Amino acid sequence: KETAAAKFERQHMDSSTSAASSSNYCNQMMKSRNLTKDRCKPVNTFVHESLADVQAVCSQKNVACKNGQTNCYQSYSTMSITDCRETGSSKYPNCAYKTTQANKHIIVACEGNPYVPVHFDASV
Ligand SMILES: [Au+]
Repeated sequence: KETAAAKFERQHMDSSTSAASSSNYCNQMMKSRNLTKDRCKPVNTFVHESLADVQAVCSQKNVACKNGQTNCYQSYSTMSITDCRETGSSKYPNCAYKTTQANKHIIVACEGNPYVPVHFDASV
């Protein structure tokens, strides 16, 4: 079965300098990573940093998660990311997305032992 740590990687890690694709990056990625499979996942962020730099976030700035838990962590440096946000007219199984490139500080929830990222909470 898929670990929560592996799920975070499948859903969010795209180690590159920035978004590369042949066609709209979110439409392609959201699909290739299985995020359009049982529903159009409505919002999702990919991170173009090494796994190691992202994992390191778990021992950086502790912040409250959006859901009230306290195991969220904010990166000290900005990271290169891409937000995928589903369009108005997008409708499962015909998922379509707006692609927005950014450099922001990322916030993840970390869990387990090893204590690694498992959810993407926000960017700031
Ligand atoms: Au996630």
